[PDB]
Amino acid sequence: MTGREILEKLERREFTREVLKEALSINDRGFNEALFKLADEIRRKYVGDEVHIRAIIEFSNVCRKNCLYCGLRRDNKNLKRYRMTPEEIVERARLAVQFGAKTIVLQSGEDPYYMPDVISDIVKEIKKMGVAVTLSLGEWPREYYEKWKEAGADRYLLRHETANPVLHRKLRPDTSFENRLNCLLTLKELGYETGAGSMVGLPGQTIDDLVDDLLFLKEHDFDMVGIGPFIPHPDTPLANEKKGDFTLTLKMVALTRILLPDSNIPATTAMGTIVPGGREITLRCGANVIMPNWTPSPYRQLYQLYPGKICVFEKDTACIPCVMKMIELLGRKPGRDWGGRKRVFET
Ligand SMILES: C[C@H](CCC(=O)NCCC[N+](C)(C)CCCS(=O)(=O)[O-])[C@H]1CC[C@H]2[C@@H]3[C@H](O)C[C@@H]4C[C@H](O)CC[C@]4(C)[C@H]3C[C@H](O)[C@]12C
Ligand SMILES: C[C@H](CCC(=O)NCCC[N+](C)(C)CCCS(=O)(=O)[O-])[C@H]1CC[C@H]2[C@@H]3[C@H](O)C[C@@H]4C[C@H](O)CC[C@]4(C)[C@H]3C[C@H](O)[C@]12C
Ligand SMILES: Nc1ncnc2c1ncn2[C@@H]1O[C@H](CSCC[C@H](N)C(=O)O)[C@@H](O)[C@H]1O
Ligand code: SF4
Ligand code: FES
Ligand SMILES: [C-]#N
Ligand SMILES: [Fe+2]
Ligand SMILES: [S]
Ligand SMILES: [S]
Repeated sequence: MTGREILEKLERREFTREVLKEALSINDRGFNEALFKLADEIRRKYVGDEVHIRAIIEFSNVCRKNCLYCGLRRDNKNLKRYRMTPEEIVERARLAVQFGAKTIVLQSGEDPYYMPDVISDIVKEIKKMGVAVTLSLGEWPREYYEKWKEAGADRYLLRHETANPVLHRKLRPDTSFENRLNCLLTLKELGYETGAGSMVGLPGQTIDDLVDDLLFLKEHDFDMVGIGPFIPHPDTPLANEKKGDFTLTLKMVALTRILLPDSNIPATTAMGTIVPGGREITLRCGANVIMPNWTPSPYRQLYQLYPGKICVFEKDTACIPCVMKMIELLGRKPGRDWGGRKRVFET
């Protein structure tokens, strides 16, 4: 179809596989800009001008899994491993709340040391501060997810990475897409606000795979969707592969907003790493959430999912003020509440 015809169908919410594939296959600048403008408008209409700040504390880089893309994979001996103590984590979260953070995100490698009871105790302490808590700890038994929900966790970010089961198993040899999806369904059933999302430009991933990622996100109606480019890490088996394309990833963000108009969608760290100013662009093409790095030195530099990760060289209180300045210069507004999903029921 022509680009104009594709945009017309997107505006009429006729989200067929062919429409999504054509949107991802057209590279015309005029089409792309019109797609970004549509997503920006849908974002404004459904979720408004507030940009929600989620302060991330990457509290351990120990991991039991061996994902082929990830710098924290267990086979990487070229990385100093660290673990923050529970007291350090709680006090670091307290500092973020003192700086105005309304959500605390705890993210780590799949580090067994904390699971499940240390996490539960940390969550209970942070919840006393009157903020939302999001966990991003990987794949664990239902019993652990249950304990963390009873302890007060509000949300769970478990990006699905890729909806292609063959590619998923090759890149994540300890597990499977089937288990990842089961974890996501369990999280939803337990009442978490649940986040999924994929990487764009993985080795062997096709445009059809990206369409499947979009249809997967639409099918399950996730509360949050985290999308970013694949960034090769020199100490992994994918060191020599090509990085994901920023524009194609941006189109995935924009189409996700169009498909899931009331969802929460971050402008990911990876988007800011791949292109200078990438997060600001993404906030203008469908995203409405930003997640400043709140990991303290000397650990911030060691959470090396991929190289070149932004904000490693800044003072460790720098990122919350920085994103507040970013939101203001974008003409946007601070989030006033926890920024939970506000469902607009449609037809
Ligand atoms: C800032 C630059 C180009 C600068 C420019 O060229 N214009 C700025 C003011 C100049 N004026 C036209 C007002 C004066 C003309 C008189 S003059 O004689 O000086 O030319 C423009 C050109 C293309 C624009 C992006 C695309 O749309 C896609 C997307 C749409 C979303 O919704 C918002 C985000 C995003 C990324 C846009 C952001 C921004 O907006 C861009 C980069
Ligand atoms: C942590 C220390 C010491 C005092 C303290 O421990 N303060 C707790 C505040 C708790 N809250 C944020 C929930 C209050 C919000 C009240 S508010 O009126 O904003 O709704 C206080 C003293 C001055 C405060 C900064 C400045 O102000 C400027 C700026 C305002 C933004 O906005 C938030 C970010 C920033 C950088 C502030 C961060 C932080 O806060 C500072 C460093
Ligand atoms: N090389 C790379 N490039 C871009 N993103 C990467 C990456 N390696 C890992 N990531 C992203 O980092 C995210 C958090 S990894 C930490 C949380 C948890 N261990 C988990 O796997 O869910 C992953 O979901 C993945 O999408
Ligand atoms: S993506 Fe998550 S589970 Fe996989 S190696 Fe990295 S930290 Fe471990
Ligand atoms: S958000 Fe980290 S220094 Fe700007
Ligand atoms: C992630 N931001
Ligand atoms: Fe993230
Ligand atoms: S930062
Ligand atoms: S920033």
